[PDB]
Amino acid sequence: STNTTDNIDYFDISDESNYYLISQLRPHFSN
Amino acid sequence: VPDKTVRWCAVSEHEATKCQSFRDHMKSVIPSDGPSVACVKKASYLDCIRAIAANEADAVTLDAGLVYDAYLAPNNLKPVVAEFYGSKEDPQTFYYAVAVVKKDSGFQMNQLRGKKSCHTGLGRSAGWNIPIGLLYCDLPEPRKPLEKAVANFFSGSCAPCADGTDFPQLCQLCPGCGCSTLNQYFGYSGAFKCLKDGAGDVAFVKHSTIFENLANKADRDQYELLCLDNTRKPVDEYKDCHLAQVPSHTVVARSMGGKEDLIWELLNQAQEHFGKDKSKEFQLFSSPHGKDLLFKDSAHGFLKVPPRMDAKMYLGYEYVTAIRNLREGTCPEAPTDECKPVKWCALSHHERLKCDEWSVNSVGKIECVSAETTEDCIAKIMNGEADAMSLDGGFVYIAGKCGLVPVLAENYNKSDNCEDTPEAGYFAVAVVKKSASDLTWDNLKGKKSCHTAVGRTAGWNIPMGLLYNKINHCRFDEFFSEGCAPGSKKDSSLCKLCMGSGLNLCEPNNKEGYYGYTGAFRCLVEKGDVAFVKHQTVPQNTGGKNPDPWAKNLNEKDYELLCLDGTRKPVEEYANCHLARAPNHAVVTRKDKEACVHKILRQQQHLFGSNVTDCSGNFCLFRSETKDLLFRDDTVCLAKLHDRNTYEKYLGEEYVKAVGNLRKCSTSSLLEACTFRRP
Amino acid sequence: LQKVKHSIDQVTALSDGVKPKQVTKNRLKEYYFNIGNYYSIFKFGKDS
Ligand SMILES: *[C@@H]1O[C@H](CO)[C@@H](O)[C@H](O)[C@H]1NC(C)=O
Ligand SMILES: [Fe+3]
Ligand SMILES: [Fe+3]
Repeated sequence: STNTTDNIDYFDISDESNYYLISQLRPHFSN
Repeated sequence: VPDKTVRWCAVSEHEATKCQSFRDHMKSVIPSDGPSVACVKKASYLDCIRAIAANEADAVTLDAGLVYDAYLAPNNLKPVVAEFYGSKEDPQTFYYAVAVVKKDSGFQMNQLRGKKSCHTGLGRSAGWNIPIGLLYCDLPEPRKPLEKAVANFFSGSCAPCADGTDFPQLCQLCPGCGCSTLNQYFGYSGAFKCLKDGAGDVAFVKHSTIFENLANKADRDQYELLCLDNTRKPVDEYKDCHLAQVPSHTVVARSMGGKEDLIWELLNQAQEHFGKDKSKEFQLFSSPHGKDLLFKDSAHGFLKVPPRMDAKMYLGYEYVTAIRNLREGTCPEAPTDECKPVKWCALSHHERLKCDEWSVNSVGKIECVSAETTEDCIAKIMNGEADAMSLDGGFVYIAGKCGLVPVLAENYNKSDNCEDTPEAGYFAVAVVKKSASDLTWDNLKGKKSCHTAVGRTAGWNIPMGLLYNKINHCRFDEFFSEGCAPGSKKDSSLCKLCMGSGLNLCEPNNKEGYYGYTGAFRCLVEKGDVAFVKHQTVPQNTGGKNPDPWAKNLNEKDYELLCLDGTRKPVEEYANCHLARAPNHAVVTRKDKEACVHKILRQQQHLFGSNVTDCSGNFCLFRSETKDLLFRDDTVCLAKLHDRNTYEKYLGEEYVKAVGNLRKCSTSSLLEACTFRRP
Repeated sequence: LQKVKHSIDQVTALSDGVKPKQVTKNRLKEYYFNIGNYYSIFKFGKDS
């Protein structure tokens, strides 16, 4: 049975102006 | 639907071109997530005010005198961004209003009758209110309506936006009064053109108008501007020949829907890229097909209007009173023989009880108006809806910054002549117990600290001003582990140690039990480690002096106060161990009702002072039900202030410096709004 | 998912559509930059 998480990369942070969002998928930006 | 646009008002199509250029050039340097501009074309300024009220548009730029016509209901519009007029180095917020006249025309200020006059608008600040308000009371009856008597005063004139149908003499020199740039004599440059074309004998503008329209020094050496002292002076010096100072033009917006953060977010990224030759392609503060479009051509920058400041605090009190008297038409004579009843101010429904009982036990000379914080009642004094207050010296500094003055100052020492004697002040201490002997002023990390309230002298300013120079950073919610200080922010640990339930936690008034000196002593006895109070707190709650049982059981000797070097000195000997000497509290009021509040409180003191015995079954103004309400309970008499009536002179140098070392750490919004005024 | 649905709603909302035979150069730049960014939102949305 599975008691652990393998993939964690759903964390993301945005800028203080909230203009751009970074992601942990490639290419790491929308632009 | 782009969902984040700031609508904007243009007054003609001739300004809507400028709005379209500002929109397309401002589209680039903001990303697509940020806000954008949209343009709405309305005919006049007042129709735009009604447009923003009925949620069509969102922003426009108006003068100081038209914000008074913008906040009256059902409009409710607030200034959110104000603009600056000096250089980038020393930003000025006020600007001067002057009256420009042709050379050798032979008028001083007092012969100014029946001569064709060039105004800039109906209700604009520098062009209507100061000229008509200056020459106002020489007019004959009936004064109201104002335009009828000014219309019979000048032999024809041009003031735009006035109703030409009911009044033809105002719209005579102009063909028809139009409230846009389509009228060729509207605005600052338009009123100066009303002087230059020869049709007008006097034109009322600001000081930079003669600079901006002419490029020749000799042609500016021709034209002159007339003073208050009936003299003519050249236009190069407007510091000495100015009529009055007015606040800046502002971008108004709604009061409830806003949205203000998109206006500031838009213009803040606008004045950087587009301010003063910052882009050569587009100009924000200049235009090829007109002048003063959407902004002034004398503006250099935009700063935020603080969120505490509403309309009436923006215009001030002198200017609101001058425009309101100029609308209603009163022109007061005012010899001071009898004084009106003083509208006192009181907070939070215990001071309303004691205040109203004092209102009935007087003849009718003291009335009551309430508030819910002390910070709001200071603003209510500044508006005019109340007159006096009794404040401790930390809020005497705030109300001193804001423009109030102290009048009478409370004594504490019993004497046969205390109306004359100036007391030095009272000593601030911190009180700890016999149960904990490990405590020490050098050892205060992670200990619970009870406080009177935020902004007060002995509870916040004096101790945390001394703790600040050791800990060197502004946050005090991380130094102490816990502690009870009311009035601070609801998130802090300083908020969540206190007891006032429910939803009244950290509310700086008698809703909490822990507010005041004695409530700081309550959290000291119950749940705290150290409290910051006056030196007289422990004798007033020691030994059955309080019938309330928790102080009925207590004793003096167990509680001992601590010095700042780290030793123990007894509460009985307070003089050799104190944090600092803070001044006594003071009664503040506006500068015009100083003599009245002085007179009424001096007479009202002798009836209800400390001479009166048998307090239960009579009235004793200085005693109270141990909660220290409307007055400090151990006052003896309201001392006279002679030669010393200014927060600088009364508070003394050491306390003004001692607060000035904490002024960068202060978070009270009303102090920020009061110190917005200063250039 | 909200940004994906808003992107699809705006693009198909532009597919009614307003039909000029000619536009300005900066208007054309505003167009291609505009719905190009909507492709960036959508294709950035699917894998997330
Ligand atoms: C106290 O009250 C009495 C009686 O009303 C009065 O005669 C006396 O002057 C008062 N005390 C002072 C210091 O004025
Ligand atoms: Fe103005
Ligand atoms: Fe005090």
